[PDB]
Amino acid sequence: PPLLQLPVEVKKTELNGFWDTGAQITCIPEAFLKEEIPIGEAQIKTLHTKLQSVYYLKFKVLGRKVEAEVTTSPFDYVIISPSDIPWYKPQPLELTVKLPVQDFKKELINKANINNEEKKQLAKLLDKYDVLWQQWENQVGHRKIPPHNIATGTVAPRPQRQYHINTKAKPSIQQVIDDLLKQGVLIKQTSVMNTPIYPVPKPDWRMVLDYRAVNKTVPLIGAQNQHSLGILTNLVRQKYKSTIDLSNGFWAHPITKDSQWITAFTWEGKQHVWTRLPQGFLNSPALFTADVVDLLKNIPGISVYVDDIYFSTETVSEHLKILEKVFKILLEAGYIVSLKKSALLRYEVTFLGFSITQTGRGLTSEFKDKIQNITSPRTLKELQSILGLFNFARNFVPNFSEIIKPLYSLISTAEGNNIKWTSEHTRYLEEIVSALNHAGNLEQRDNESPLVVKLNASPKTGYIRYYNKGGQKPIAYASHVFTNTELKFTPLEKLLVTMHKALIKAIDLALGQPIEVYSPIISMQKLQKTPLPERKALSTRWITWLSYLEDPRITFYYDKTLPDLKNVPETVTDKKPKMLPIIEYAAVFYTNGSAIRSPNKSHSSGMGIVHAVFELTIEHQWSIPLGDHTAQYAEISAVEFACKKANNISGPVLIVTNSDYVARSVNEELPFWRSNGFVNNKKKPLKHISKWKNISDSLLLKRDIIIVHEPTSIHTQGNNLADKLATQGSYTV
RNA sequence: UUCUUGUCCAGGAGAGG
DNA sequence: CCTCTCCTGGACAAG
Repeated sequence: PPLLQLPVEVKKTELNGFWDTGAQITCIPEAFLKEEIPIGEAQIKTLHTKLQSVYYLKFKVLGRKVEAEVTTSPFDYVIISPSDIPWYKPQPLELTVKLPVQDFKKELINKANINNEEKKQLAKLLDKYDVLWQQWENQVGHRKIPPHNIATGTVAPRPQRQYHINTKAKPSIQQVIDDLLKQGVLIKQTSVMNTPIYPVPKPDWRMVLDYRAVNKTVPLIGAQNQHSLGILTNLVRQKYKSTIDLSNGFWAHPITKDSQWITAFTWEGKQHVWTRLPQGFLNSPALFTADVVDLLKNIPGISVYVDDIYFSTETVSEHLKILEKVFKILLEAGYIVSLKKSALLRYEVTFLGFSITQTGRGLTSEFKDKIQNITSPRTLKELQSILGLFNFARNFVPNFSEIIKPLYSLISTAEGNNIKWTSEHTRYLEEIVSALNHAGNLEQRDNESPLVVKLNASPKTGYIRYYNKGGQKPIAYASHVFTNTELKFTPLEKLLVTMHKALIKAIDLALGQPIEVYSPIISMQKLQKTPLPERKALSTRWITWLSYLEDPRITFYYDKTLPDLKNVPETVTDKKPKMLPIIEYAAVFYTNGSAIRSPNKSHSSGMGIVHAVFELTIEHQWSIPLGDHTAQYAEISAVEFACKKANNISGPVLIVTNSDYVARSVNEELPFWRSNGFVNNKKKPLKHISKWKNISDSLLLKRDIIIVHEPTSIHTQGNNLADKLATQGSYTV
């Protein structure tokens, strides 16, 4: 049914003709009828339908003489009406492997979310446009446009040598190469330029065209390319929605004969060039996208990314009429639709890697399933893949840059191909995964309301929120942690750094609407002449913010409702520090004490600490008197002594007492004691407060110190040793 | 980095306090 | 010992 392309010769020149069932009269390029007398003028139905001069011409079609009425055309190919050659019978195209298009049709009607009476109407619609759907693997369409001149550079790239590639990919690529040859997309032709080719393994391979040398010479097309975050916010969220997929839209757009030389590549000795734009060329995405947005530009409320088309309506009848209208445009143009990659009439549909629901835009269930079954990384490539996968939800949850900063910092400390992974990093990953599992759907931007941003900043991170004026649910989130440069900023300066990032994404989300900024800033006019001593940044950062005030469309306010995060300190950590194996600690400290009754005196106490590095080795040992002091005082001074010695050694260190009280109190209350001025439950000064202060500050200077006490074990041997030393100290008095 | 969108890395070259 | 600028060469995700 998708017919075939047949050759045609006009004025003793070979050309390519397409048998068009919809064309009433045949058309020929303009450069061929310039020296001929027109019969007259007739209305010709195009997509732009103004009359052109009609002619009468004779030419050879497949070696057969024909005579017919013709009109001018800007194309480089010939269009042939079926009426003019009634002798010709259409021959269906033959490729390598056929698609279960009938099965694709049934999958789309079954997973369609309508009543049975509406399914019958849509089923007849799908059967009617059977020519539109891709019925063969690697099938390509024929877009009715003037070919693209892509060799628009003023200099040529150097030919590139081609290396050998894997043998198993070679026959998998040969199946698609032959398919593109039989459709006329690839022709075996030599050229001055040649580009390398390498294969990427498919999950079942694939072919990539390294076009770096070519792209370094071709200028950017004037058509800008859409941003994924912008089209997802600016789309309409109706109940009945559908997404259509154009299969190989790149290979449906022809290119001019004078530009095909640049698309050459050597495969198995022979050299091939492209009749249509290839994937990997610089401007090929922009021309495809710009073309498809132009056809459905008249159709309202419809987003479109590369090879996917999305729209939505509230009436199922309205949705059915749009599909017919869209299918007509795609068939008249020359595109083909992949049914296995498209979804129609679904309350919930996955568009651009995200699920569009009634509730709002949301993550894919398959994406959430992929998150949970993620192992801990082992190499740099593994970690990079994990980070890139996780990034999809940066706009979905605030504090994303906060919670992911350590992993991004771990990639910088990583050398070679191995990254230093710890048991604290895996707990971070499970926390990341759980936070992503507890995600929430966002709202969609509307063109009527002016965009409003709400931003607030802690001394460590700035937080951004995107809403609509009077809206409840936010459109997106944004977070940015301050760098080492930005952390030394004044809090006023940190708020402006946060506003900077908010305004770039706001411009992408503005949609030609005024922007309102809610922030803890009290005024902006006074910020223009801020005195220099209050500035901790340089002139450059201050100039960009001053430049933002000159924009009248945006306006700023002071939202006192915002939480005060500028002066709040970090809360007490409740996570228990995981312990490394005893061979991984730089040194291990065992501390002990003693109390002995003494002759009008209470005690004769002593201290006992040992320096041990790991087998186990006694590096240093200490035994000293303390005099008239309680047993608990000797223990606290013992673990204090080890904290100072631990401060001297680099790397994680482990300290153990034989007193559960000191170890338990240190882990459970030393942070609270640090803040409340070292007072007890009765709001009274602790005993040994000066000793607690020294332990406190030694714990802050070296935060990888782990205090714990467990006391027959491995630590029992040295606990007994340190206990022996405490007695000897006590006696020397 | 085939290319698009997005988040990052490194190298080099310099200039400023 | 910082900070900022602009050029080049790269990494990952899924389209």
